[PDB]
Amino acid sequence: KPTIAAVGGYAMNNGTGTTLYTKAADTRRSTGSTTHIMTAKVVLAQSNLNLDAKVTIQKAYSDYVVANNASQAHLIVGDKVTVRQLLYGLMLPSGCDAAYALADKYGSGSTRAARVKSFIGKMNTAATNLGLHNTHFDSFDGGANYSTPRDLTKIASSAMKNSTFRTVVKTKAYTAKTVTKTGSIRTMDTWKNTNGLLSSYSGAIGVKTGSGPEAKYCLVFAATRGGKTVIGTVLASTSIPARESDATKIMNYGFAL
Ligand SMILES: [Cl-]
Ligand code: NA
Repeated sequence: KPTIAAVGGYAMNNGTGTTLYTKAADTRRSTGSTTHIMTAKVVLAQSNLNLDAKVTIQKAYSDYVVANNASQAHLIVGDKVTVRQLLYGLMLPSGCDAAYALADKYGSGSTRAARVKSFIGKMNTAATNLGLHNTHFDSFDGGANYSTPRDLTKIASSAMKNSTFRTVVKTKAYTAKTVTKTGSIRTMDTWKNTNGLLSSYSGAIGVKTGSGPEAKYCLVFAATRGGKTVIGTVLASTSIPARESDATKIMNYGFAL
């Protein structure tokens, strides 16, 4: 059994559900940007989902990232961006502006505030339907926003059942071509997936990085080797390189078990 820096860790065989590794696997901690996983999951499960539906980037999404020093996809105010493009913006560069846009689009309500609240409600309902008990969301991008290595792994496993989600999280780079106010096509700066495992770990296929002042360095990981898929989560590691290493050790351990 490997030693990891993270104070929370968990891994299982995605196909069988069998646990492969645990470390305070059911201890509630802050999730940071790993919350984006649930946001993507909820969006992809919407009955009225249209990946090609366009959303206009509101001034509010931009002001929000600045006011909260949040990670962003650099969405330009006035631009028309599709739900698909927003999903890449959410999962690769950890775009909280993309998260805001998606919550605004799929939440139910007459105001942005009402729709954001409704969307967060859907996130909690989603956790409930998964039979989770140690997860609560109070945001769409990450004290009332917490989870555990086990719960987050279950959430990710559920999301991975969607082919679109799988396609997005295994993508290393994506360049969105958005529609300008004048109707022209803008080639945005390329988005790179913040998950270094995609390039450092052979067989890596997901899932999502996360960080925060309270959550520290987190990472939900997945990889396939020899027809076996290991999926897991590390919470509160000490650095970006440390979280990547923690995940690498856990997956290597899980594959060798
Ligand atoms: Cl991060
Ligand atoms: Na992140």
